[PDB]
Parts: sequence; structure tokens; C-alpha cells
Amino acid sequence: MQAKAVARTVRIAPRKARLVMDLIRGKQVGEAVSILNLTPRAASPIIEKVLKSAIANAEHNYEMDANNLVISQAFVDEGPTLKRFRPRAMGRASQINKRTSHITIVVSEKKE
Amino acid sequence: MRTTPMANASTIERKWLVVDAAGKTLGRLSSEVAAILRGKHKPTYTPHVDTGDHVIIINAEKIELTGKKLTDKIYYRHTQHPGGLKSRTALEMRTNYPEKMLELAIKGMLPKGSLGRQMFKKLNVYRGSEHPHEAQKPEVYEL
Amino acid sequence: PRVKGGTVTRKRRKKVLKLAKGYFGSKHTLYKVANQQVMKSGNYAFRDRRQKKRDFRKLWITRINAAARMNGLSYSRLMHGLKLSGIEVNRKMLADLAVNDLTAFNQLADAAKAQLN
Amino acid sequence: MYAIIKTGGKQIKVEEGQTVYIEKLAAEAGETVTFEDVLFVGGDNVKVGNPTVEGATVTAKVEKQGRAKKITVFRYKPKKNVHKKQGHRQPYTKVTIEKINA
Amino acid sequence: AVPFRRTSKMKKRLRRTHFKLNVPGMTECPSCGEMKLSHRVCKACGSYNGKDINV
RNA sequence: GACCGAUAGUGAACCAGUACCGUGAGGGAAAGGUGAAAAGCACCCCGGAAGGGGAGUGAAAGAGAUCCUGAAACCGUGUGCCUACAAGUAGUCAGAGCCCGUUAACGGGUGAUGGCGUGCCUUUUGUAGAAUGAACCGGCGAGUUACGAUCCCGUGCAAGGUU
RNA sequence: UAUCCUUGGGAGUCAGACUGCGAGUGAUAAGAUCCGUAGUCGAAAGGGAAACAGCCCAGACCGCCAGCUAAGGUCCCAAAG
RNA sequence: AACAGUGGUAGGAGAGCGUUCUAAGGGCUGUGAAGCCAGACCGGAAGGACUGGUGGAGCGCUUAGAAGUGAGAAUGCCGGU
Repeated sequence: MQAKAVARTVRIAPRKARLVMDLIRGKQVGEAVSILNLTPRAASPIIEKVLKSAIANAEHNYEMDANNLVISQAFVDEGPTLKRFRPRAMGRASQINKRTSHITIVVSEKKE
Repeated sequence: MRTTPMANASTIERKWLVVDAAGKTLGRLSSEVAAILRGKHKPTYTPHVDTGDHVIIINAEKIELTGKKLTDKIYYRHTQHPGGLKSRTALEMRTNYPEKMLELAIKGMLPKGSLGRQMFKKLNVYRGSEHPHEAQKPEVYEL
Repeated sequence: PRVKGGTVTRKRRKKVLKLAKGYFGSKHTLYKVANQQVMKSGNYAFRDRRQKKRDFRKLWITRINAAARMNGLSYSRLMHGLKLSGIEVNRKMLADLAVNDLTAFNQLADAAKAQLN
Repeated sequence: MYAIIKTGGKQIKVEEGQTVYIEKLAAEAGETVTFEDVLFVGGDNVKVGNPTVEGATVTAKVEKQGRAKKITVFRYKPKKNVHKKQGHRQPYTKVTIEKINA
Repeated sequence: AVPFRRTSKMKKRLRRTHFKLNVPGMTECPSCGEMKLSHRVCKACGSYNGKDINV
């Protein structure tokens, strides 16, 4: 059926993650994971991490096959937004947003 | 009722006819051609879905403006480049490129947005001999 | 004796956004701009009900006039000749019968010419 | 058969064996009405000129009264603030022809 | 000159898309069963004109 | 109590004259909800962790510790239709293809052509503006109450009404 | 009588704006200045004038794929000799 | 029945609708009330109401009287974005 995990509250922009997110969709798990592991990008090991736990959970806990999985679909949405002031010049202040976002992934079997 | 006999989008005419512009006054010829291109000729719907008649001229020769304005009706357009306003007189337009003063003279008499200029392009004209068509065996006609 | 708020206001609002539905994602997701679209759509409707009815005249006659010409006759003397032949216009609308049966329109065109000879 | 009938102040084209949207001139539910105000029979014959053909008389089986859906009417007057709304419902009747008696 | 409109989804998307992130030009190296870096030292068998380092 | 229900009712429902601000008296905020019962997840696995993922709990776990019902703006994912030769406050009217489908009118979905359409208030003679105001959505919010005066109109009495 | 008249209860408006007709100023530069009359716009659509508030046709309380018509046209766009 | 109709800003005049509340005659709801979203849903001129889904404990038709009684506008107001 499906292989599943989710990460909640993860410092990474929706915009930033969105790029990498679409690029792993429909892709063979075995290929996607390997790629991500060594890259100069920092969102790569994070989206990877969650993806690997989806595999992990699927096997160990409710029984699935990890040799049949691909990446069904995935998406990324902003979670809460925590505004913080950063003293901006001219007597002002700006609101930097240290984002905490919900990276969602639905792995699944499709080669079973 | 609330509707009436009308054209469908599967209604295709698109007949090809020989016509000449040689010895023709123009605006007598071009106007009546424009009518048929617009879909008016059919007993069925004129603008919503329509097919006109594509017409190919073989011989395009002398046009009559019946005065001194045959050789002195100066045409104009304003096209992007720093030279702007380019002008070409009737006398020299008749000598070379008489195609394009009969082409824009049936576009000027047609309304229509997108589709109208598409069907229009299938109309051709030439001063020598033009009709490679033989698939539809173009029927002779003169207005 | 204090008004409900919420729900009541959202009932009144829903009407506007429903009439303005199907447009964009800025023309009915935004209330104040949705308002503007409803004004247009309603006005358009009412004027065009009368505009369309006059346009049908300016449509059938265009078709007829061309067909008539392919039987050696012009619209002006067609219409006249029909009234001369029986005291019937027979509807310009219903002369759409030149599509359905060509034969009818042909003989009725000759019948028009008859009293004009 | 090609025929034409009077429906009050207008006329409608009518064949035979087909329903038609008509004005209510009284024609409710399952009844039978006729059009002796018929004025064309042919489509291969002519009956113009001849207002009212007496060689024919259409028979119709009344097939329900329907009602046209509401359609927005509105007056906005910009800079004057008017907001008069209406929706035009109005009933109408439907009949089905199936035999044009001679 | 500064924004005069809120900016619809259509405009914003036309801008931010037509281009998208792509994976590096990694090749699949069947001599270690994982991706390597094309014409660069592999991260699991050292492939780039000799193979001898599996780190 | 013909008082109000988390923007209402006192500045302040709640660990508020607190937080926060100026040298200073002083100015002066926001903030309700897991269950009926805590039984707030025994037991296990992966995530360095942050979290989840099975299982169990219980009526309910889309009640699982940041949670009542939780809209809308806002932002992603899947799907039907549609666009790479064109001219627009985006619809309206009318045809037309494709897809779908109504309990009933027998019906919805879309946009390929043709005609037509220049936001609202502010302010008027005229703003569609190159005049005034608005980032957007939601909720919130301005013709009042009392006592005289003058009319209204409903009734009881009416040469009587009234403490 | 979709007239006046009388009484009681609520008004709103005070550059109107624009055009024609008629009298006066410049014996008639000036979005120059005044009135008698009517019209329209104001406040009220649409038709014709390319569109072009106020000229000209005319007044929108609602659907009809019915017809006649005004100003204004009939070679095409812009229905139609 | 016949007969005529002018429905336009400022305003005048006539009826209704929803919202909260108190009242006396009545009635629904855990097998699903209030609130929430979709329906090619029906009935309105308009202001105005039905079924499925979610949700998980209260709700209301008539007859009357009362109001904090219906927002697209003053770099209006508060939260979200």
C-alpha cells in the first residue's frame, strides 16, 4: 500500500524545499536517496532523512517491501511562522521569519 | 423558439476558384470577395462557425482609379524603426508588389479578431500566373 | 438584546461570491473585487436580453439576402414581393427554411418576382 | 412535414413528432389541443400566399407545463448607488406534435 | 516604481517557474551499487582513473 | 438583573496596573477549551534528536499531550477541460468540440470563434482616470436615550377628564 | 379635475451644466458678458454622429429567434438597392 | 371585467424580510442539536430556506412586545496572511 512518515516543525522555507520536493517525485527510492546524501545543498539531507524513516517504519512495523517502493507524491507547506525582530537601520525593526515547516511525503509501492 | 438553423463546426466548404483582378476597378471586386470570406454567402450562420471560399488570382493587372489618382494614391504605414513613416506611391506599387495592395484591401474590408486573419492567409494573388492547385480543381469565375 | 454576529454576515456575503464564482483566484476570493463583478454580470445580462433579440434580425436578413441573390433577387424586393403575393411576411426568422429545404425558398423567391413584373 | 403555426403574436417552425417551447395560451398537463391557425403545410409544396391553410389542422398532445429558470436582472447606477435586483422566472408550456391531420 | 497590485497567482507563477532545480550529473556506478560523481572521484569505490578507495 | 459572553463586560475573565516604555510622577498590552471519567499513549520500532510509525486506551485519538466546533484569506498535491500568431476591470449573448451527468427545468464542466463591455466610493456639469481613500480576508463598528414643545394616529370618558 | 383652492407632517436645492430659438453689449477677439422661450442632461437607457453626457430619434416595470419604423443608410467592415 | 399608465440622484409615502432578546398555545435532538462545507436541490421580485458529508450537545415554527438589530468606504478598527 503505502510507506509513510512525516516531519513537522523543520527549519526550511516552503519555497526552498519546493524545488527539491518535486524533483524526487515519481522517482525510484534507491536512486533518490543516494543522490541527496552528498550534495552542497542543506535541505537535501533533511528531506532524505524523513524519506528513509518512511521506508524504515513501513517495513519493521506493519510489513511492506522496500524493493518495490517509489515516491508516490510529496508536498511542502509552511507550518507556523515565528516572527522575531532584527533591529533594522533607521530606528526601525523588521520581522525575520524563522520558518518551521511541514515536509509531507507519501512513499508507496508501485512496482509490487 | 430560442434557436434557428445554423452552421456546425463540421460544416466545411472551402472551395477554390480562379478569379482575376485584371481590368477590375477594385472595391467592386474586393468588397464582394470580403463578403464571402466573412461567411455571409451561406444560408447558415455567418460569424460563430463559418467557412468561406478561398480564392486564388492568376492575373492581377491594371486597376482603375479613373483620374490622375491611379499614379498618385500614396499609401502609408508607420512601422517600428527610427525612420518611421514609410510611403510608397500607387504607380510603383502597381509595377512591383501589386499583390500587397490587393491583399490589405480585403483585410481592410473584413472585421474579425483571431480566426479571421487565419482564414484570410489562404487567399493568394499574383500578377503572372498563380494556381498550383489541382486537388480541388479551381473553378473559373469572374465578378 | 445583542445581535448574533458571525454566521448572519457570512450568509449575506455568500450570495456575492457565488455570483462571482468561476472567474479567477482574485475575483471571488477577494470580497471587495467580487462585488464589482456582480454589478457587471447583472447589468450585462439585462441589456443583452434586448440587444440579442434585435441582433437576430441583423443576422437572418444577412443570410437570406445572400441566398436570394443566388436566384437573381435582392432582399428589399424579396420581402416586398412576399407581401404582394399573399399578405404574409411569413417571418424573416422562419425563412431559415432556406437551410432545411432549398426547394421551398427557390419557388417562393420566384413568387415574389411575379407581382413585380 | 414542414409546417408553421401561430403561437399568439409570433409563429414557430414545427415539423411533426417533436416537442416545442411555446407561450402559455392554456395547455396544462395531459390534454389535447389543436392548431387550426396553421398556415403552412409543404416543404415540397407552398401555402404562401395563403394565410391560414384549411387543408390542414395540426394536432398536439400537451406534454407538461415547465418554467424557465430565473435570470439576473439588475440596475447598478455608478455614483448614485442603486441596487434594484430581480430574477425573471415566469411559466411557459410545452406541447408535442405527432400528427398533422389533413 | 514599486508594486501597484497585490500580484495574482498567474503572474507570480509565470515568473518563479519555467526553470526548476535538477539533480547533479551523477552516474550510476554498478561497481559499488550507488551513485558516483561523473569524471570525479566516487564516494564509494574511488572511480576516476583507478579504483582503490571505498571511503 | 426582559446584564455581557474571551474584540463583548471594568485598563485588567487568565499568576495585570503584570508585561513593556521614559530620568521621572506616569503611560500601559495581548492571553478561555483533550476527555464525562487522565486512563494524558502499557508494549515496540525507526528518526543523532525534532518527530512520528504500528499497537493498546476509550463512545470519540481527523480527543495523543502546542489539543472543543474550527470558517475565510493564505499555500502546496492529484484529476476533467483549456491554451506556443496575439490585443484584455476577463464577463455577457450566441453558436461549437470534449468530458461528465440531473429528483424534477431535463442538466451541469470548459473555452475555441463573432458582436459588446474602460473598478468602486469621494465628488459632481463631468473621474474610466493623470483628483480623494483602501495589501487582503474574517470578525468589529457610528440615526441615541431621557424630559419639555408641537402634530399624528389607536382607544376610555365624554359636561366631563384627571389626583 | 394625471386642475386650481385651504390646512397639517417631512423635504431637498442655492457655481446648475449644456444646446437651439429671441433681444441687448463687443455696433460684435475672448470655455467675454446678460435676459424672454423651449429642450436635454442633471436624475434617465438605447438608435444615428468612428466613438465623442447634454444635436438628432427617443424615454428602459419583465421574457418572445414576432412585425412596422425614426434619425440615418443600403459595395465590404457597419444589418441593408 | 374593461381602461390608462412616467416607475429617475436628492427626498416623500407603503409594505415586508432576517438577527437578539422576554413572553404564553405548541414542537424537535445524541441512533447526531448549534456551528462548518458542497448539491445539476426547490420554492422569492428581493430581503429571505430543505439533503448528504464533517461535527459532537443542545435547538426552535406561530402570536405579541423590545433592541448593542444587517458595512464596500473618514493612511475606519482588531487578528490572520
